[PDB]
Formats: sequence, structure tokens, C-alpha cells
Amino acid sequence: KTFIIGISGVTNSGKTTLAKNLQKHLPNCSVISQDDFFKPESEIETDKNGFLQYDVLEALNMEKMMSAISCWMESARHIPILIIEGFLLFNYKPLDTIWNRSYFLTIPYEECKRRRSTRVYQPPDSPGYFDGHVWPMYLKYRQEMQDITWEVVYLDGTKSEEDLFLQVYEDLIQELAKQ
Ligand SMILES: Nc1ncnc2c1ncn2[C@@H]1O[C@H](COP(=O)(O)OP(=O)(O)O)[C@@H](O)[C@H]1O
Ligand SMILES: NC(=O)c1csc([C@@H]2O[C@H](CO)[C@@H](O)[C@H]2O)n1
Repeated sequence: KTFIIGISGVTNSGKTTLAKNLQKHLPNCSVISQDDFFKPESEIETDKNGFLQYDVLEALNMEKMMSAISCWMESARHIPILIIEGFLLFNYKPLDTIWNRSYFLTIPYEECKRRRSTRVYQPPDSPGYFDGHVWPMYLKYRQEMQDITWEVVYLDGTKSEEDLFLQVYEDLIQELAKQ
């Protein structure tokens, strides 16, 4: 009765952008962004080397988010589409049995690091934060995904913004078609 779509991938791979596009052209379509569930700065930890721990599941209120998803799901039974976009989704076990479609955006190390630097975060990226925490954590996430039993459709984040949208858009109808 409801279609749940997952969109993950490394930071700045283009998740927000894909989510918004599908959102505009998809009927009865909602969006939940994993980033709205970050714990307050006062709750974040810094490792030995003085790096704030943001790229780990512990830096996000995931029980808050699952509750937000349950709300949507149950109020939906009253075809509803939910796009859940986030940089750390396919390694959070409670979601595995909820996905109807999973997409993973990939972007090279150089492009990613570049895009990242055009964005001022809060707290701002400390010196060598990207190499010292962001990249290492993504790689650690990519590895925690070697265990995935279901099917994740990999996307090329270097591709056109509309080419990615269209690739996903077609498929989503060739998936709703069997509905
Ligand atoms: N396909 C694309 N090609 C080039 N730049 C892109 C593309 N998609 C997004 N961007 C840019 O990359 C940066 C971050 O994109 P964003 O959608 O926020 O990705 P994410 O949600 O994974 O961090 C922004 O400058 C965005 O405009
Ligand atoms: N305040 C925040 O929410 C925050 C500070 S840095 C940050 C970044 O969010 C990215 C995932 O989208 C992750 O790489 C964090 O470094 N978030």
C-alpha cells in the first residue's frame, strides 16, 4: 500500500538533489532527510585526534527518525510514496525490512572532497576533517554494506543531474508498473 524508497551515498553525492527532483514529479510523494535527526552539538563526541564524531550512527537520533517513519506509514493507510534520503542508511538494520527500492550514489574521492569544500558546515570542517573523519567513515560504511542481502541500485553521481533523476524515474514506474 505504500512505497518506501531509500537514497544513500557519500556526502555531496547528490542525494538531496535527487530526492527533490523525484519529489516534484512523483504523486503522493514525501521526503524525510536523515540530517534533520542529528544530535545537538553538545551531544557529539570528538575522538583522540580532536575530530567530532558526526559520520557515525551514534551522532543521529535514529529512534526519533524511525518514529517519524512509522507516523508517516500509519497515517498513510489513510499510492503514498516516501523517499528517505541520508548518508548512512543501509547499515541501520531496522530499515532493511522496509525498503521497496534502494539507490546508492557514488562519487569519486576528488569530486567529493571538492564539493564538500564549497559548503560551510556547522560546526565547520576542522583542518583535515575530511581525510581524518569524513572519508574514513564513508569507507567504513561501504564495508558495512558488503553484508547487504537485498538489492541496491548503484548510481553514478558524476552523471547529469537530470540523467540520474530520469534513470531513477523510469525504474520507479517500471516498479510501480508491477503494482
Ligand atoms: N549531479 C550533479 N552534478 C554536479 N553537481 C551536483 C550534482 N548533484 C548535486 N550536485 C552539487 O553537489 C553539492 C551537494 O549536492 P547535494 O544534493 O546536497 O548532495 P547530498 O545530499 O548527497 O550531500 C551541491 O553543489 C549540489 O548542487
Ligand atoms: N550540524 C550538523 O548537522 C553537521 C555538522 S557537520 C555535518 C555533516 O553531515 C554530513 C552528512 O550529510 C556528514 O559528513 C557530516 O560531516 N553535519
